[PDB]
Amino acid sequence: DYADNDSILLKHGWCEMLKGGVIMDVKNVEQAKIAEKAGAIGVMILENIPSELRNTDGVARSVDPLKIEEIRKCISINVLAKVRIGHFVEAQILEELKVDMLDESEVLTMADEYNHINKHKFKTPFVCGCTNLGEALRRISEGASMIRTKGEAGTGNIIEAIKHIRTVNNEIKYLCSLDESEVYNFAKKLRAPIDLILLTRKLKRLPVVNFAAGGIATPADAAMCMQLGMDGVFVGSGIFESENPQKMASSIVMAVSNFNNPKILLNVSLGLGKAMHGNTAA
Amino acid sequence: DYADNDSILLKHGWCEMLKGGVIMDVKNVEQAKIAEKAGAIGVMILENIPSELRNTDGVARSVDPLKIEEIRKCISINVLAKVRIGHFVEAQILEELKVDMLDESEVLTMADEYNHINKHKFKTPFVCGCTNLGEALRRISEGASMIRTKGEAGTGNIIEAIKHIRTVNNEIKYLCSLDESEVYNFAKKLRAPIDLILLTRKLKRLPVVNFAAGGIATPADAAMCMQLGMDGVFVGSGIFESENPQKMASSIVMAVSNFNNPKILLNVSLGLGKAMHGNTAA
Amino acid sequence: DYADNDSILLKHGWCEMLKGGVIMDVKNVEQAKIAEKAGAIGVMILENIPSELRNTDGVARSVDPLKIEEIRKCISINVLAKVRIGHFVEAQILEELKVDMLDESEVLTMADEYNHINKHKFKTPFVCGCTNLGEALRRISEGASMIRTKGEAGTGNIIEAIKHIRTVNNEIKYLCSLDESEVYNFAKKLRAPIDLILLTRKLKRLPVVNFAAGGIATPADAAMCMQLGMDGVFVGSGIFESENPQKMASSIVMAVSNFNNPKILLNVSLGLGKAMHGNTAA
Amino acid sequence: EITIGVLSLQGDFEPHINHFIKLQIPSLNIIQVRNVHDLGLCDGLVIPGGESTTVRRCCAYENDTLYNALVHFIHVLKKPIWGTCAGCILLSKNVENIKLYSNFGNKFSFGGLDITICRNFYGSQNDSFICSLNIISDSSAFKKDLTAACIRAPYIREILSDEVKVLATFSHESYGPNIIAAVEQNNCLGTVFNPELLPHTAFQQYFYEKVKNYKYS
Amino acid sequence: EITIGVLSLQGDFEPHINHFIKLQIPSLNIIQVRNVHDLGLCDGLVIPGGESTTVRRCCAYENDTLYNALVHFIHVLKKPIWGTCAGCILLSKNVENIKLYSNFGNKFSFGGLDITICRNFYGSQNDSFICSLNIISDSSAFKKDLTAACIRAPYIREILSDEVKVLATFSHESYGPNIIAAVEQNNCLGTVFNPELLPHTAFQQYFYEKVKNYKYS
Amino acid sequence: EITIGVLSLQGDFEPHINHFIKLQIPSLNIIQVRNVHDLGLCDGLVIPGGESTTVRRCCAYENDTLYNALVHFIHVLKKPIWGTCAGCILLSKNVENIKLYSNFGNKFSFGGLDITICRNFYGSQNDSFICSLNIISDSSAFKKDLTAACIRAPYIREILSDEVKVLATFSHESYGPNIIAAVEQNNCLGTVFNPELLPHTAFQQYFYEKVKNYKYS
Repeated sequence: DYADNDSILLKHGWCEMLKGGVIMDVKNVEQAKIAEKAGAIGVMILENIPSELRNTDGVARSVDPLKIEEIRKCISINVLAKVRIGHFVEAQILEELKVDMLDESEVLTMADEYNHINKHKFKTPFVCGCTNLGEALRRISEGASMIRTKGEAGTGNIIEAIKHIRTVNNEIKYLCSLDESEVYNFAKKLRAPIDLILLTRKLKRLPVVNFAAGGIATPADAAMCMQLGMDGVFVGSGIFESENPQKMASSIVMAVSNFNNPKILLNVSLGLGKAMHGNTAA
Repeated sequence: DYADNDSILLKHGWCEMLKGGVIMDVKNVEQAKIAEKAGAIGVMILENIPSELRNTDGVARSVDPLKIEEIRKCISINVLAKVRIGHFVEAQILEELKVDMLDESEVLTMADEYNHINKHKFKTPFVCGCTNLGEALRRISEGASMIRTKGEAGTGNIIEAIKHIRTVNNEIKYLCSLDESEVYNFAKKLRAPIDLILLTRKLKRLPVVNFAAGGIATPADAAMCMQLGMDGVFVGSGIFESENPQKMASSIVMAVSNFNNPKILLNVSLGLGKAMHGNTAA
Repeated sequence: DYADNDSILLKHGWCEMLKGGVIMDVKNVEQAKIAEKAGAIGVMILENIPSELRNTDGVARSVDPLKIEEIRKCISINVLAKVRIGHFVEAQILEELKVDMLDESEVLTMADEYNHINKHKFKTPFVCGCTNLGEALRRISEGASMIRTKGEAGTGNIIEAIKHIRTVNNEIKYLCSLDESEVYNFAKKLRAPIDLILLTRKLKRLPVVNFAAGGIATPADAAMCMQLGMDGVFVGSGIFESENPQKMASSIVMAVSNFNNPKILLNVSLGLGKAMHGNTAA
Repeated sequence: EITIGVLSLQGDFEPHINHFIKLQIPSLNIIQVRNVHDLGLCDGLVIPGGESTTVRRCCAYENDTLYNALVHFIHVLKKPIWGTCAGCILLSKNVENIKLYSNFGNKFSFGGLDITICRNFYGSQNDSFICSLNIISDSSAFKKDLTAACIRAPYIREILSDEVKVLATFSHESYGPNIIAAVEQNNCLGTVFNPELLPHTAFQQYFYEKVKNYKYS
Repeated sequence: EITIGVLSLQGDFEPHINHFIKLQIPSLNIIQVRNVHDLGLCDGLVIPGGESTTVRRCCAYENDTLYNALVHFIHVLKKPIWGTCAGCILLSKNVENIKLYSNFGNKFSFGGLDITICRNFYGSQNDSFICSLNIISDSSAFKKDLTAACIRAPYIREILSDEVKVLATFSHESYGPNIIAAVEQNNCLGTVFNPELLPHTAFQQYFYEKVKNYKYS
Repeated sequence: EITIGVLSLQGDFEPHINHFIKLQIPSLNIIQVRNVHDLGLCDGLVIPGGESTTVRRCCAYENDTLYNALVHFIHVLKKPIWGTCAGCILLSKNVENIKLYSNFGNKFSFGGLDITICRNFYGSQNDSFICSLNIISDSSAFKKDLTAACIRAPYIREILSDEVKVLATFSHESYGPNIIAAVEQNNCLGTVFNPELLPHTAFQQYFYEKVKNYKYS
């Protein structure tokens, strides 16, 4: 059980494996297989809902463990699951199930409006969402081993993701500039711990693996996030709501692995089919 | 030079000596002598201004070192001085002068409206002011070795001091109650470092010496602060603007040393003379 | 006449001479002599007014050239004068008088509320005031060869000066961090020219000599500005309204020349006398 | 000038890269390898840890262009290659064994180590351990009882040739005694652990020396 | 039942108190002493470190009531007393020497140690050091090269009687050799260092044993 | 290792410093000189351009400590010194001449160049010009018709010794022909122009070679 011995140095070590990867959101075994086939380093398991249910506002909870077990035994890549913010019992349950990583996710319905899960209490590493550096550092403070941008989940619109990436990127390079005296007031402004601010300063980057997430819909979108210094990418609807999920899934992986090579980016974008329709309603 | 080796453990050690004591604000040698005579563990040296200058709004700076040297060689108790908030060069100068403690004070004119002095960079211990726990912990984070309430300087009115004492007292006992999960969000609310919050939790009190200051005008006032759990007291105008500074100075010391003994408190309050006129204009 | 051949490279060259210097504001020959004696690299000539006139709100204009000529022939250090903002004819007049540098000053009464002087049209170099990077770059764009902070003129309070120094310092190091794409929107935000922003980026600092000004009242104040990366210092009332102008003038120069040596800063602060009374009325 | 490449289309390299830079060897350059051009600049190559059903896929682009180049690099040019975690699996003759994951699988391995290997047989990812090991070499690197980062690692079930030298083994109290941790076969080095996750740089130094010798050939 | 009091009218005691509680001795009770009533319950007394021109003043109330009770305690009753930093100064015959600070000064000291002492002769408060010491006793407490907390401490300049036993010395590379750290004279123990600031409890134990012996008398 | 110092108590140095760094000479270290300790590390010293009634004052602290050290450095140790604009004035025998500015003036100059010099005789600061010069040396540095930054410069009115070598002159159409721009006398070099304000590094290179030779002595 719990971290902050060097099982941490251990968790961090494990997360580094994910650098350069694409994690994909899957609703069933067929989708998992497509993801494995495309070169995904991992899948993130989602609740399987029909479109008619989608209209309603149902409470979105962590998935039935049996459905996770069912999908995991038909693939050999990494398996991740979601829990509700502040829902430490959902986490306890999935810890016992030996899942590879947990996402304390804002896409599910909040369980506790003030407190996030105390993530040090788990051996399973957590990923958390952020839109800015303070938020990111508070999640790491709480025990997150990995961070992602929030972006705008399910819209197929990259714009929020980009903003969040640039916001964190700037604050980090700026923080790195300030003098030793100035760092204190800045810590208070970000409402973040001075220790982790000093560590970000010494590392010249975010102290944990950092993925883009939310709104990625084309290979171009994916590569753009990588060119802006991200360690990797979560993709969901952009694949499985496209015209050709399999081809789209594969091209996104290729693009992430070759994000600096325009000729490959072009090549894997040819005859891709229609991307996810999406929604531009903020 | 700088702390956070165990010269710290050293600074803290040095400050503990002050527990139970009264530090007194002095403008000249005569005042220093009265203070020494009365049992003061230390004097804090102030700029010597006439009443006519008091009307104006002159910039209040750290005192001329020569005036400090002049007073220090006529007494053997501790000698403290004030610097402007964020004025690290005034601090560097008094460090070289071998003063016993510095007060980064809000009673002087601010030199830097965003940043306080980085106090770790000095071997001289600092005292700083606060009105609440977050503020207190941010000062300690910056390297303060001792804390005082701000109170309401120069008014002879105890009310603000009392409020600040209670505010800190509560937040501390409360913090000590919360569960391990809840401490994080609370840290963010106080805009304070989680490390020092956990340390306050483990010590069951403020992690450094903590004195009352501002508005103390009678022995009664002094004892009250002590009965509320303070480690000691700064007094200024309440003594030297009273009818009988010497007698008042001595009675305040006696009260602080005997703050739980009503019979002594009575005895040292008899025939005291008029207390400082004061001002009830918030 | 006019610049932007390489008489510029010439003006810049001339201003570099001032680095490490103190320029002092003088009202008469006696004051000029004191300034020369103290080690000042230059004096800035001010209108000679009595205290009674000071109450009133008289229009403050450039000084009578004859008064400049009178002071200049009794000293051999640099001689500077002030003109009203946008008053290009006052500048034309002093250009013909062969003054060493002009200060287009906000301390004099504005002559044009929209436009500053087009300073390229002169062979005499200009200094201008700023409180932030955009403002600084717009002045340089207009032809300023040197920049100073505005601070708070005549108050003896360093606080505003410090703020302005830090504001410019940050924006500069930050600008230096951004990616090539982001620089454009930032230029628009500072309302400053992209060319000079890119040049600030390439130089890693302000593209011209940069002095602190306004509110400097002790050696400590002066050194503090230098420790924050300024090239030098303007001083006025802090000297000539102090108890001992000559000694204060000399100590300020020593401090600026030795701003990193606490032992000298201490030494030149001993027995200095009373600093300027000042005013804390924002 | 010695150039070692680290395959970077995915996996954990900026460590591996970092861990080679930790050697502080003046003559050594490290580069990322993501295409055949990069590969051509390499004196030796590291194929790091990460997914394999991922690493292999990455090499599959443009009709197996990189795959083919790697096979040629390993088997024709005989340049030194170090396959760690996933890379160890991709150097193996037998891979154990692709129930569904099979796609072009037979060509799946680059080859180079005549061994049979078992995709992480250890539970999941919240069981991965650590280790101390033993070494059957005279190389100066290998010193006192070293450490490893055996994390959800693969299992070497069979040695299939006398050419294969068992370089390092360890004994665990839950996996048996004499578990094979490191093998070497000609111009190929294979490790089942994560060398980049412990502070020491022994295996990085060893591989460097291998690449250095390869040249002087 | 042994009761040791710690004078608490100001100085650092809840340490001294804590440090006696660390002894974990079942028989031992520690109390604060602030008045003559408290003092009457004590088998032995500690006079801790802090200001002295403060501790003495605190004793001065109600026409030197506590001061007088303390002098009687030390000199008539001959009860064991331990003066540390400021307390050490207050047990000394000669105090060096009260240029301005003189008020009722001749009565300033409680007396008990026939020594001449110098109010903190070491610079200020940002120089105070630490030490290791030597000991001329057979007591079980005192063991291997111990440590101290000599913080802005006083200096024992003269020993004025053969009755005074030099209990502990130390050698510094800035104050000379054989600096007197601890003295004992009858029912009085005096130390210039801060015993409460280091983890070990040797001097606390020693003083406990003294108080214990004092009763069995 | 050659260390050249640049007097930095005020004037324009981070240029001079920059301009020596532009030489890109591996053996060369540049330091700021603000005190006698710094001066003691120097193989040669540059006294830059700026005010003099300033530079001299800066050297006047602690009863002319630095001044005296500089005089000793120039005249006893005979170490190479390069006085440019203000520094050229401060190396001069005669300085022309301190009507009011006189304070301790006779001691004002460090000495080293037996010349009479005139504090900027050219109008003010909005007339300072530029130049091309001539050179009477065989040193490799000095090449084609070089350039200068004669800015509100001083005027060398008299050469007072045959020991003084006129190193460089120029002809202006408003100051006459054969204006003395550069002089050298033993271990002293003096220039009236600003070498740091043009892109070329000829005089920096020349002074470097002087310092280099001084050592091999």
